[PDB]
Amino acid sequence: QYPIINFTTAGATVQSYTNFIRAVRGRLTTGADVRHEIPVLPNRVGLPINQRFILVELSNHAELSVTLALDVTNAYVVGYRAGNSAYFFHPDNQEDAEAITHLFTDVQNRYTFAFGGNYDRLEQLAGNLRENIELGNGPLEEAISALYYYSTGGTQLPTLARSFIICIQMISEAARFQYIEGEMRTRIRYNRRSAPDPSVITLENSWGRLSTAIQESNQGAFASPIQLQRRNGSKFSVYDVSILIPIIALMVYRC
Amino acid sequence: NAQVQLVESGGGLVQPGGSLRLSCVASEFSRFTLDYYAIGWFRQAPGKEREGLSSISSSSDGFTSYSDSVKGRFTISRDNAKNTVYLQMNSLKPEDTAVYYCAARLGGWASFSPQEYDYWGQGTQVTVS
Ligand SMILES: [Cl-]
Repeated sequence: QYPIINFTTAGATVQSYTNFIRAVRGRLTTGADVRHEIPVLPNRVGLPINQRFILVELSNHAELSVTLALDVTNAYVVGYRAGNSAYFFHPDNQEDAEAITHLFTDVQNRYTFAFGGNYDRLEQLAGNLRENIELGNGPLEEAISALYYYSTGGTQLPTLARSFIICIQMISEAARFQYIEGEMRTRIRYNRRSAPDPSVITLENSWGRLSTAIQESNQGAFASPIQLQRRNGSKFSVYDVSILIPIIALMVYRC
Repeated sequence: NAQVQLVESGGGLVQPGGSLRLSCVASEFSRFTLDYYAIGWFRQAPGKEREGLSSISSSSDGFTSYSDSVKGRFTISRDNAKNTVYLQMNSLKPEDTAVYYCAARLGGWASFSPQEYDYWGQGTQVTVS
């Protein structure tokens, strides 16, 4: 069925992770589809089921493994498989409902959470904001383990939510943003974990609005400014696709 | 499987202000060595329930966690050649008195939750007077 990109946190390097994110990006795109120089993800509408998802297999030094499912339209995690069991975030509608039934068809245990995978919800359940959750190879190593143990009852809900937040940001947000990909690279480089600062968070928050601004722009000029934050929380605006070329690697389809 | 036997030791009676060093020793011939494991340290008073104190992740970056109660007094550490993990309890005081436990999970993280480890030591009593 769907394509699989493999990644292991064990002895992971900057090159190791960079090849992984490139590979991941490569599988989302491309229809040679570029608006104002930023690649655009496939349009949800009319998309055949078999082009809908990509799988990401993750494993750690303990040889524990899980597989994440990402929607090619938003590059967001919709759920995961570990062994006999598969879990899914709550679908926003029946179209997305039906869609996810094509994932992990062999898995003998299927579960769909009552809650979605949006940050607001996951932060509540984790007992922490993205601000207070650390990222890096270590946090990811653990997240894999936490998901693996979830079906046997070895993982507390807050720990699971926390583990989702780690995966989404280190995989989805990383694929969406070369800028976020780079922040992760640094953590791996120095073999340290840290929580993301406002510059990462406001980007994540604004991915949809930037997608719109860019695709609906005039010759690259934003109809209206998008305000972001710097590391110290100071606000600034983006008026043009130009400055975002090196920043954002992908966009959800708009128009 | 992940089967491993945890034999702890190093507990006992101590004068207030004193210090002790606990040991989680993983017995030989488990498929994986102890460095593949997260090790939690818990303590339980008779009328009370299990409580997480210090923890160390399986993660390669050596992440450790400490409850507010023991922070700066207690230090968790590894000796891999001995397949062992140490807990150094300093500046000890009577309130610390309780039975202490070591706990492990393969590829685990640093948790204060008993549900989040799969394997336990037999426990060792600590008393400060
Ligand atoms: Cl649920």
